[PDB]
Amino acid sequence: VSPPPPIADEPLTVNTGIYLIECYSLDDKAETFKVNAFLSLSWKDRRLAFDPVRSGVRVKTYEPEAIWIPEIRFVNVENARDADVVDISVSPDGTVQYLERFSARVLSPLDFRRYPFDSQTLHIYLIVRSVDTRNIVLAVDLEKVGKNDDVFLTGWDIESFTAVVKPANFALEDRLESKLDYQLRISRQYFSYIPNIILPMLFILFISWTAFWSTSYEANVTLVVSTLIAHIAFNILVETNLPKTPYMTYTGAIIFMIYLFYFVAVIEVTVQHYLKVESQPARAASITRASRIAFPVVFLLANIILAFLFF
Amino acid sequence: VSPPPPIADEPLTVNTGIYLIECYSLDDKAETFKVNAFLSLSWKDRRLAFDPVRSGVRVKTYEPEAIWIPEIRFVNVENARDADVVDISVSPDGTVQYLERFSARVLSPLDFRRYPFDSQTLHIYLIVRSVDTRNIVLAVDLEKVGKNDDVFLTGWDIESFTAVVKPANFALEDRLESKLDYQLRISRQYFSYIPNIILPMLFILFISWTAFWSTSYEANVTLVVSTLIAHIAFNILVETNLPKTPYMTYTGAIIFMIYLFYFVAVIEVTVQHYLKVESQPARAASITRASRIAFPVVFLLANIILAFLFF
Amino acid sequence: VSPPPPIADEPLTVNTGIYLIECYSLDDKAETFKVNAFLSLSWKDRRLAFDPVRSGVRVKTYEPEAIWIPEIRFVNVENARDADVVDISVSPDGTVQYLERFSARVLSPLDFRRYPFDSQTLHIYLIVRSVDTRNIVLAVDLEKVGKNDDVFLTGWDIESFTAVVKPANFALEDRLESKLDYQLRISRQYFSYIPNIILPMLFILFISWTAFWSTSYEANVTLVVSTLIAHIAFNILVETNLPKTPYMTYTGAIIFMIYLFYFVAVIEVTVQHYLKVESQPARAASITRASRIAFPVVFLLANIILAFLFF
Amino acid sequence: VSPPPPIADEPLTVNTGIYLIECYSLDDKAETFKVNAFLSLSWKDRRLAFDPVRSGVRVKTYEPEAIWIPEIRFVNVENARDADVVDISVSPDGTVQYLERFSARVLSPLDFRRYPFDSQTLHIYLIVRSVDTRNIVLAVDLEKVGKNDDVFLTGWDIESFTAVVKPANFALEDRLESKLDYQLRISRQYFSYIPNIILPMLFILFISWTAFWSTSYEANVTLVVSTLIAHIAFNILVETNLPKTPYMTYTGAIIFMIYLFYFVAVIEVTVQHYLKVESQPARAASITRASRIAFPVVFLLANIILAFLFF
Amino acid sequence: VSPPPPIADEPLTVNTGIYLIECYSLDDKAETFKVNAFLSLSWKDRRLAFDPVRSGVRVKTYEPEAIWIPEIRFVNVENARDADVVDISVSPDGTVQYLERFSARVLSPLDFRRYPFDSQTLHIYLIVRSVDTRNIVLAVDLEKVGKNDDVFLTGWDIESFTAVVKPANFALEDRLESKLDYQLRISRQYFSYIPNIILPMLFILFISWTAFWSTSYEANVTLVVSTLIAHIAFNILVETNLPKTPYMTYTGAIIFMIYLFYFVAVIEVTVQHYLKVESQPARAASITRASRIAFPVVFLLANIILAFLFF
Ligand code: NA
Repeated sequence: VSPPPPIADEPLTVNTGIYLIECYSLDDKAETFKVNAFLSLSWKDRRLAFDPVRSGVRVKTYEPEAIWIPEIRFVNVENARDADVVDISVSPDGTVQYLERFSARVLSPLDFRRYPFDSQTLHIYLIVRSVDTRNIVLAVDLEKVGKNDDVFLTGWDIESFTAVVKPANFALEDRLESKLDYQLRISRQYFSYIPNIILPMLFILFISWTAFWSTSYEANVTLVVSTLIAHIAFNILVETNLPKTPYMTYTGAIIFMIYLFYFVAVIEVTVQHYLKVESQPARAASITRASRIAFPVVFLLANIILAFLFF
Repeated sequence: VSPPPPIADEPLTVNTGIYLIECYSLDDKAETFKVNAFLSLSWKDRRLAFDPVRSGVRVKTYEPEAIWIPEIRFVNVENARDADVVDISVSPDGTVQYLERFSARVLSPLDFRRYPFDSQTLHIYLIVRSVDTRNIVLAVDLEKVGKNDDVFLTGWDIESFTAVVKPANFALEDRLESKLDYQLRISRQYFSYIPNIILPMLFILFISWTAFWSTSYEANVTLVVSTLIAHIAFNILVETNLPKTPYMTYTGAIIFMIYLFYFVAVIEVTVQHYLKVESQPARAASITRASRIAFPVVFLLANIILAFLFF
Repeated sequence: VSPPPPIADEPLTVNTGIYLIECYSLDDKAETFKVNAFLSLSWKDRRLAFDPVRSGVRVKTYEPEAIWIPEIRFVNVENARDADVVDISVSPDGTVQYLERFSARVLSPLDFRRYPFDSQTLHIYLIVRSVDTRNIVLAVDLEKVGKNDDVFLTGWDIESFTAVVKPANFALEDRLESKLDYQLRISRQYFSYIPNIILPMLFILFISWTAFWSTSYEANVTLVVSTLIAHIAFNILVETNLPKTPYMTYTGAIIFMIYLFYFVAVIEVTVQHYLKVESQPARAASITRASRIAFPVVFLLANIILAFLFF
Repeated sequence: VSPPPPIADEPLTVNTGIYLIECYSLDDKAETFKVNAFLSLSWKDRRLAFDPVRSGVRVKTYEPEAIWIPEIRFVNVENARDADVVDISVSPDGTVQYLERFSARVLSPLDFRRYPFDSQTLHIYLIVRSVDTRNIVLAVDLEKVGKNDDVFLTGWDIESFTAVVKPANFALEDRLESKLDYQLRISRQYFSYIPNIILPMLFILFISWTAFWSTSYEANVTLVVSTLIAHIAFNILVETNLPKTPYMTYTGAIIFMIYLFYFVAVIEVTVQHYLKVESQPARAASITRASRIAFPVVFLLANIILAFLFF
Repeated sequence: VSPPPPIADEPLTVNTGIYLIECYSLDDKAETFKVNAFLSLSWKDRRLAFDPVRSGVRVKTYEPEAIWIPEIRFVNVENARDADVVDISVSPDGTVQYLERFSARVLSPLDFRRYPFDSQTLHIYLIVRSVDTRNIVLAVDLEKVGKNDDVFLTGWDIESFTAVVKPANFALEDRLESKLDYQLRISRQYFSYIPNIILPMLFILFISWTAFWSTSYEANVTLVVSTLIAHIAFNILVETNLPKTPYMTYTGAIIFMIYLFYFVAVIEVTVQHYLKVESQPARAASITRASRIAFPVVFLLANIILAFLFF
């Protein structure tokens, strides 16, 4: 088997169509997602053309090994795609209609800067290395690009599945390569984050600040320290569901900033006691009384500043 | 090999049948379950007709590669099917009796709204893409649809295994497709949740309320804060056995509501001390005396309201 | 290839031999165990018979594809058995001696009611679906059933490996099926449970009870609350090494009952302080003094009752 | 293909030799290790002999399927060997020189009695089942047995890789079997255990006892109970990196013995307070003054006794 | 198929080239990384030479099975090569241009001494075993060695991908072997370590030091102990993301040293109380006052010494 010769030198255009059957297993840490889909290919192989009058049949079916098929590969994949050829159909002019069912663990990086309120653009890259005889260019047949209505990605909202119609044609090891970009747009389902991490993390912080209505140093040490240990658990629980980013994340910023509120709360609690012992509970009172307004106002403003910077 | 030609203008009806051998590994987080089953197929291929007087035998056995077999695929599956052909048997009229033993990790979404008192409807979808020559329609032979009596799903009760007899016939990429729905109904075994999660969580919550019979602010802070940190452990332990749902769950609601009871108890405990110090233990007494009745009554009513809304 | 025709009506008896080479990876949560073993099969195929004086050789070797071999399958297996044919040997009368080396992750349910002092009966089920021409019945050749002396199952004691000699012959999808039961009896190695989970758990309970010799409410709260949280931590460590059973387990019973001892301890500790504050330390004294004897006696009796009910 | 006939009765001697390329993934819990190695085999097949004069070539290369190769299998392996034939070379007299590159997850039990100061002897067992025509005996060609200098096992020191030259010849299912033993000796790298588990543990114990110089009952509690819990988190961390042994381990012994020091230190702390309250701080003083010498002397002696018994 | 005969004595030079497509999954514990790449090979097989005048074509394409291909293998790999031949192209003089697309989990050891500020040199070793007829030597064609611009390794910075051009030629089991070294240089992205582990760990240590401004032994025990438990949680969280090194790491050093600061702070806190009780709060004051300056100065100096020794 050899590639179809050009009538004229014009390169072979392979019409590509992807149709997602099932979407699943999005790993934030590994920045991977698994997909179950149909891959449709179409090209002109005049060597396979036939007269529909004499041949009787208007369509001819073939086995993969029987005819020439372009080596279309996936760029960003981990597992060896579960390729199962479903159909090969030749028209009278020699237009091959290929369709295979595949599945692969795709490697698309994620941007966690606005996590868990982040949105992503997942990619599926199709590629074709041009052969010695003639060059191969990829094309998108938008008619065969889509996704099924049942398609769901657990804890995410599937917005779009589109294809960057103009392929990125480039040179590699002295040979032409045509790369295509299939983009799956998803937004995160941040609902479960609010009652499981955000609000409990806030309740522990507000419980910590009850130390500004207490004069008991012994009880204040308990109140601020306990809640701090409970904040360490929450910061750890969070960093385990995320990869080690070289940037600060929205949840990451808030969590880190809260460590400072605990640190300053411990300073206030210490000062109050030192002053009490130093027989000047008058200053101790005015510091504590200020902290009562300061801590919530600075926390409310700090969070506005963060949300402003992040969104 | 080519499909069996139609005497008439009718489509080929492929009679399906599934018989679950072993059911196992239901992953709540991934919304997957694994299954070990028999897949039985039957169609009429008149090209395979024989005379048992000449052929000698009354039934003829074949290898999968030897004869035409319809490309029946599973829609919602992760791993490639562990397909092992057990039997292919042709009758003199040309009725092929196919039977394969398979196993697959099926992707069926779960509804956790009433968890752990939830019930599910797991699905197995069979599909067949119609070929160029003639269309293919799926059918259910209820005689070969079932499950073995030993079939057990750890921590679940297997109610039914039925098949939506009318196949969903639809168009896809200019071709006819016949989809079938096999439904496995299961109810959760919530027994182990009561002494491991629910009762221990109520014990720690009731322990926290002993602070309504204590005047020791220092001991109260220990009681109310310690139990709250134990409650945080349960909230984390629970959310690890579940996926991040865009809705509130029954256990999720209760556990979140309990965070407010800890928050208000911390307020009461603070108030009591502030008033004690402010030399008015008279008001402090009446607040604590109310909180003794209030906390259990509001918790009892709140839970009735939740259970009402969820069931 | 076709099955061996019967001299008479009688079904073909296939002699089954199962022999364990290596036993490993028993998963309590998944109720699975992996096995490395030899599967020996023997049947009479008169079509393969030969004269030993004329053929010279007394025994003739064959390739699996060359001769007819009965489709013997495993019922309770997860991943397709790693079948490697070791030997096929035909005798002069036509007695085929088959031997394959396999490995599989077997699905046998476990009874955790007496955990970690439980014993199990693991099963390996062989099955054969009867063909159109003649029925197939399984048989146990006890001479080729066993296990190697090195065979060890980590954290378990291997008692027996026997076979239920009478096969369960039954109808399924209009065809005869002969099922065989290979039983591997194992008892748990509960030694490591005593100094790692049982004894540390009792020390924290007895430490909790030192509050019956303390009048310091603040120290008692710190005492009983600390140890309650350590017991929560053990209840969690235990439930992670076990599946969610719809029944109570021996360790499960004890651990749940202990929560009540902690709950009543907290009540006692509260009562003592309430009475102390109420200026009647006389009753407070008699309550703690009773609790001193009551708590250990009721715990000792309760455990006798549990052990009685469970064994 | 059939085995090489004997000139005489003599059994066929197959000369083995393993050469470890890469050693890795030693799982203590599963008692498995993975290996990447060369397997070299050599036997005399006179049917393959040739004259080096007329043939021209002094060596002839063959494909595995072309010539008879002895069924050499691994006994203690989990996943089917990644066998890749590298070379088959026949000499003029008919001496076949076989070499394959393999990789397997090997199952060799481990002895944790002296953990983490333990040493192991990992095994790789080669086996050959004798055929109907003639018996097969294994042999070690020490010239082709070894390991590469780069070979490293993470967290272990590779001492030796030797072979038990005399094969264990025995009967199994009426047939002769020749088993060979390849032994890989390794010693554990216990360095990381000292600053991460041993030393941090000794400190929470020394802190646990600063409660022998304090008369404050509350502080002692927190100080010895505190302190104690930290050692419950340390106990769980060690038992998660180890399987459930039916014997006591060195680290296991030490950790368990500390649970008694913590228990007796809580008794001492209770006694001191009871006596203080009972208005006899004179006895309370003499008990605590003794504790301060007793606890460290008994701990120092106890550890000597343990180390003596374990090494 | 047989190797290409030498014109002369000279050995066959195989020109290698690796091109990383996708780099991913770097496991610190397992010291492995996964790679998706192109492997290009080139050698002179004069048996395949042809005249470009009469043959018409410039280049001739071949199937892997049709022509002789050198057995190039990877040394340090865990996963079987996902070899997919993309192109085989013969020039008129007989220069074969081979190109395959592969993927493998590579085993390259990591040096954690400067962790998380460490840099690594990952290796990919190509090897070729010389055949009976003629020896094979590897060579680097630097033109086909590289990496794509999109290539990203999560939490790492990819510096270089170079090849040690001179192959390590050595003897093994009486045969010549040519080994090549492909080096991938990476530096760690330590950003996320600073607000998630380093800074929190320091806030808790400084919180512990507020006990040098407190006279409340009861409150001091809560402080130095609660913060010690937090420091255990951080040592645990850290040692779980790392393998058990036989050396001290930078983070490991700091963490261990901080234990001593907690231990000495507990001694100080004890001394202060003992002296207070011993009715000499004068010495207790001077110890506490020194400790105020001592602890931060000694910690600041100790860290300078560590950083000096480690970098
Ligand atoms: Na306390």
